[PDB]
Amino acid sequence: GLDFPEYDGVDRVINVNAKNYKNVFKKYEVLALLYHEPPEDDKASQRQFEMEELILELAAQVLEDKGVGFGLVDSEKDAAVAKKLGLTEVDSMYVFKGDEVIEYDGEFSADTIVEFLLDVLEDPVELIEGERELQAFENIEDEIKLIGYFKSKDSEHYKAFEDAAEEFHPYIPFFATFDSKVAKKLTLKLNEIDFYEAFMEEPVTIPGKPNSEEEIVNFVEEHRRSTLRKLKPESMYETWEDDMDGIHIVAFAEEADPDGFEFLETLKAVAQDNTENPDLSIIWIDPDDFPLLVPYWEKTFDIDLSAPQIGVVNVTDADSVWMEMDDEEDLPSAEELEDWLEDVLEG
Amino acid sequence: GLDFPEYDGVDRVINVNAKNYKNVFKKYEVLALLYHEPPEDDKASQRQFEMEELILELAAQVLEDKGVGFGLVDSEKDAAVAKKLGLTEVDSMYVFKGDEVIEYDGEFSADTIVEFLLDVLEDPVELIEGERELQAFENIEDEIKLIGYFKSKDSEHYKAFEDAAEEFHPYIPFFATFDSKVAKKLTLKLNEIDFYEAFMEEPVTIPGKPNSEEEIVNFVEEHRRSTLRKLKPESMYETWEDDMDGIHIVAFAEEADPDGFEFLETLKAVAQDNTENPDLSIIWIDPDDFPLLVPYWEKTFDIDLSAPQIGVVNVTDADSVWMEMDDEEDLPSAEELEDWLEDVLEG
Ligand SMILES: [Ca+2]
Ligand SMILES: [Ca+2]
Ligand SMILES: [Ca+2]
Ligand SMILES: [Ca+2]
Repeated sequence: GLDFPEYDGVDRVINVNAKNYKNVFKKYEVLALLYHEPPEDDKASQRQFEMEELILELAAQVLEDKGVGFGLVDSEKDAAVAKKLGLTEVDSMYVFKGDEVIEYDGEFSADTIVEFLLDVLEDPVELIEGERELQAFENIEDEIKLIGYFKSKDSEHYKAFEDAAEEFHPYIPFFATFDSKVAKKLTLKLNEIDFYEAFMEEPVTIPGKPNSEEEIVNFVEEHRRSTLRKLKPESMYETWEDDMDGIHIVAFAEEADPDGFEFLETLKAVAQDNTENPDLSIIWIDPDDFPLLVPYWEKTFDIDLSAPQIGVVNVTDADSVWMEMDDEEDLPSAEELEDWLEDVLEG
Repeated sequence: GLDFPEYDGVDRVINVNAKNYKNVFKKYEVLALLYHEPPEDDKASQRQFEMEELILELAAQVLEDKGVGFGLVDSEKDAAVAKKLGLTEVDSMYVFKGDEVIEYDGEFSADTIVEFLLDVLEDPVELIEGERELQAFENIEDEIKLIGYFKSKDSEHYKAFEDAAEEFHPYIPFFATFDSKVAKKLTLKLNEIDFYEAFMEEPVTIPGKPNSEEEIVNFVEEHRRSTLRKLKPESMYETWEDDMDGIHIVAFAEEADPDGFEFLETLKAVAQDNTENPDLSIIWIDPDDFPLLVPYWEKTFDIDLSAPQIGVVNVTDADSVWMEMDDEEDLPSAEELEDWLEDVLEG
């Protein structure tokens, strides 16, 4: 209360080993384990890990009362514990809530770790009982949204829905309603599951009742990638891996600046036209959400980010081309984007 | 380019002393100096500073090509250099661009340090030559905006305006136009300076030409505090110090959630009514902008932050009272806020 919140220097991150990993597991609600190889002998690698340890130490302090634990499993000194716990990807964070395990693959900053783990602490299903709560659903525009209308929470169909909610927690939100009155506002019947793709006004309905736990999974697996995706720090690396033939379409637009405000809606219209093109993965990167990568992007691509930008980035060749633009000239329309997209299939 | 941006472990922060501080100064465009007392003998204080050093080390890596340097002046081993450089506030960061010196007093995270220093690297005066650029000015709603219409940049009146711009760089933005056509869109004559208070639609004009360098300062000094202020990480501590008789009015509203979207406009109307009340400092805190302080606020005040909240916080007594609210019930209007403000002057 009165104590101002600062990093107190108290070590909290647990050196997991074969003796305590059980006690540690049965101790915290959610346990975050960083599976790391031993840092090299040199002073620089020691400092890279020195920061990783601290970034976790700051998160361990923030989520102490919230029942979130942090541990470091050494790929060699704790090789046994990692084998049993199913720890494969070295230099990566695994998150354990109940039985489902999460291979965290976002940015490793104390900000993003905590927000992600806070979103892990809540329930997978987020119920709606009011219009003020139903208005929030209608505002979701930046990621994959899912809605399921059930008669009751105790019903068996909704019991397989929460089980199908844990497999994607918390990267894509799963909502559920038990009101028939809102079921008509969403064109959703009883046990009818609607699917909202990211940045898509008109949704896509899923097969009628019944829907098994295995059923709900396989549809998202086919539609996890939206035509347009916002780059989020909690998953910026899994998103960047998911490209089309080593080719990403990337849009630099600040959601706040008016130049970018129309640039996002000009962009979202392009994906509305070519959503029948599964080979089209375009990624919107809010520069206000990645302030540490701004000077590196401006230098790698020779651009100014104060002005919105768009181009094609080759992941395989590590090459990029960027639409030259004039700030005084009018912001190019969606026709000028696909006309410039004609120079994408030329090579 | 191809190298993925990670903290490389290379130490960059300079141990400033009496031998190199001149060479260091004449080396970087902007030099950030952390004036710190020597950490205590114990292992916890050593780790608190261990993180402070790293948070700077990450910023030194990001702004290396951008000509930004970082240094640690020890209040005892570099006591001479601190005396000459005018370093008074211990455990605080000083920023040196040219001759004006900045006592940085925001949050000490690598995110905020870099954005602040990037805003330091640009010019104090941000010129407008287009409508796309003039539309950005009209979108500024969260802080103090200033506009000055001059005939030419080479003019003497605009030369004292850039000199009056450095004294407030970069906490409040100073714009300047040389177009007479936009001067009519802002009700601003030749050498007429208009002042936009934060969250205030109708601005307030400043005395006509001439305006000295000393003149521009003293008006902002009287009007630096807006009736309503957004809590920004780059200055969250200077803002929290600036209270009214140990009393802050604080609003917890997420700018994205629809519940908070109307809660901010309900709030901004209240300040529009009582802007003639200089004793009224209310602070809006975007919970999406301070993710590390969320579990501490929810515990200190016994609230849920998913729902917007407002109350009165006593800085002197370290006490607070919060408007009890129902999520199903309608979001209280601006009349219910001042009616609940009646219970502020009762004690
Ligand atoms: Ca171990
Ligand atoms: Ca699609
Ligand atoms: Ca020294
Ligand atoms: Ca005022």
